Amino acid sequence: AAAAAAAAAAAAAA
Amino acid sequence: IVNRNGHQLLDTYFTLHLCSTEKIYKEFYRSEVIKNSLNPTWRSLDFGIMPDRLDTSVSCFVVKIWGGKENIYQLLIEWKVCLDGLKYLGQQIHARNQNEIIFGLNDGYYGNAQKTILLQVDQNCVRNSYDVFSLLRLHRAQCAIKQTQVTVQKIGKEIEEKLRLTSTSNELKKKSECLQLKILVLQNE
Amino acid sequence: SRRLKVTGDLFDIMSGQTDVDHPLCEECTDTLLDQLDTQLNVTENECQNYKRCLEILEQMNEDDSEQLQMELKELALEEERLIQELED
Amino acid sequence: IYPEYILPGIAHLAQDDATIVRLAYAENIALLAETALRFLELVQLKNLNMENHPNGNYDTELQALHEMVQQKVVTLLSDPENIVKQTLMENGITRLCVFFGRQKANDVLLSHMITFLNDKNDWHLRGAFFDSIVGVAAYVGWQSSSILKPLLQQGLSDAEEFVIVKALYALTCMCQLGLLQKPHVYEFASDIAPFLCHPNLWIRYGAVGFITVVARQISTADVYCKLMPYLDPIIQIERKLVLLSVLKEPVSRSIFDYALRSKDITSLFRHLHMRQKKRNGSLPDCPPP
Repeated sequence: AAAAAAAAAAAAAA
Repeated sequence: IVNRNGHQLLDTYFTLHLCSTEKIYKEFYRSEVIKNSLNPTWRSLDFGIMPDRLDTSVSCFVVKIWGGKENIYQLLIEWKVCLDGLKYLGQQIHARNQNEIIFGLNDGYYGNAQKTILLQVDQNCVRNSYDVFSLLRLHRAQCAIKQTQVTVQKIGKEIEEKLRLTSTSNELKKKSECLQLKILVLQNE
Repeated sequence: SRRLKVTGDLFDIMSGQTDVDHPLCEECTDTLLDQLDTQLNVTENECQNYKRCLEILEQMNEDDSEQLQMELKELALEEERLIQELED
Repeated sequence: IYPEYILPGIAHLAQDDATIVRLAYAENIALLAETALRFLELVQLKNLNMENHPNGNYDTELQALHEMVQQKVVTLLSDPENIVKQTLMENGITRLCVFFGRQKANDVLLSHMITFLNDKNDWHLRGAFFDSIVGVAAYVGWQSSSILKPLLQQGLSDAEEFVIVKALYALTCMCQLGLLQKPHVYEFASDIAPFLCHPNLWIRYGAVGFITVVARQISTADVYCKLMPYLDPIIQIERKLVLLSVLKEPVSRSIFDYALRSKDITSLFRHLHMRQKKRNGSLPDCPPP
């Protein structure tokens, strides 16, 4: 599951 | 993920990509090819699906054999290699080894990942987010995958629903009597 | 490593096309494939309809019959008479 | 090597007149000619008995000449692949729109599984030539459409092949009482190992309702079909859905206990229906009434 959450978190971390 | 071709065989089954019994696992699998077990032969193991296009991307590898009908029925080579040596297009990497009989070990290099790579490229200079639409559509695709995982979890729970009752109940032999009865009437008549 | 930078320059100089297609086709070719994902989600919806149907039918099955252990007694009765019929 | 040139010459003599018996043995003793290559490889053992990774090691030198030897032997797969593709188009020895009836290919087809392992990996090429054969056999052949059986002796796990096979299954529900069994036994291969999951399950479902009609010629397939449920898919729910869809009698059990839920076949009204092969239209109009 973690990769989908990491996508969102990364889009936030950008 | 990775796509290629394995280019030999050793026993119908041989030692796995790894094991939790000494570190962590990687698939035990087999390609059935057979030959003599104390003097010369040089067989092969094959697939489209074994040399698949999906894969655990990389490892500093250990080569171990096993099995070999019953004449061999056991290991036959031990070897190691950091995998950059076996480059992805035409880029042969090779051995000769012989833990019980000689074999000139031949393997061919004839023909989340993307996400992590992109991060590195992003970090490599002064850069923007540009066409973030791409990320939106991707998260939607992630969601379709996540749905599927949840569906699998539902099926996981569904699997035990009837199994309790099925484990719970025997009537079984009840059927055979009525079956014999149906036959017997007709035969007798 | 290094030769991939030279191939980037070759894509720009000869093509122009190839290096500019890679980002665009990242969605564009993908879009062709996204239909399949969607269809399989449509498929997944149907799968759920069966899960849903079972999440009624199993419970209904339990609630409908709710009979067991009687069969052994009635079967023993049947057996002694049935074995008599086949013996006769 | 002399085999590898002798045999070519003699194979031309085989083009002069095709005495079939020789050819039938060929695919078998193809493995024995590969044993002639094993026997050559024994001299490779003797030749080895004459010789005495990340840094870019040198073990390749031990194998490399054997790679070129194998490239040579691949030529010796290819020249058969030439003679073979010529014979594969030559379903008869062909001239002026006539075939010297190498439908006898169907005979040698069983023996062929021995050599078929050898050339197979250009499954593209083999598949195309065989597909060209399938397309015509599907038209002309009934006797000669037995090719359907030996076909499963060729192995592929690519779902694409199973899909072309679903288009072939669409391309194939056929009349002769025997011609169904070649597929039955292909189906048996598929009931050892199911190849295409739920899409397969749907094609099978399409079959099952038609199978709810049966001559006793169909009754052999019932036993084969018990493998498909014997392979646990929670079997009982799908079994229930299909049981509703074919409830000729209410209940049964395992493969032998499949005998119980009977309802009647009829050679009789089907004989009347064959006489009515004369009339269609109105025949789709009377069913809704």
